[PDB]
Amino acid sequence: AYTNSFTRGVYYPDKVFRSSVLH
Amino acid sequence: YFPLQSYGFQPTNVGYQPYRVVVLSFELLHAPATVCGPKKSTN
Repeated sequence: AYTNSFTRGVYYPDKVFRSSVLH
Repeated sequence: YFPLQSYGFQPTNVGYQPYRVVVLSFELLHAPATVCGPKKSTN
C-alpha cells in the first residue's frame, strides 16, 4: 500500500541559524 | 586459499618492526564544541 508524501521530510541541513533568506 | 594474514613482530626484525600509530581527527562541525584547548576564557 502507498500514500503521497506532499511536502514532508524536509530537515534543517546544518546547525547554523539563518533568517529571512532563501538558501 | 586464505584472505587473512598476520604480522610477525620478532624483536630481531627497522622498517619491518611494529610502529604504533594514533590518528587524531577533529569534528569541526556547527554543533556545540566539547574538545577545547587550555586557553582561558575572559569576561
